[PDB]
Amino acid sequence: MQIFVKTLTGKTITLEVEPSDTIENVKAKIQDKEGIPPDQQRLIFAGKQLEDGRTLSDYNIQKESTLHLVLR
Repeated sequence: MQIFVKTLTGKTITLEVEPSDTIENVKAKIQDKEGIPPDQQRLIFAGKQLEDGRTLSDYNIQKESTLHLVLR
């Protein structure tokens, strides 16, 4: 049910979610941690690109795998 996210800051952040983890759902959860618009933010899972708020359970998300985002 948990989900792991890695930041270039090395700060470990944990979200309370279900495996459906819908990005509109996860993003909004992240909006609270830090301001990030879902319609503007996209994530990646095991090389797979997560969408605008598609469901993660459908993505067969695991025990809270770590998703990492990079732009450099």
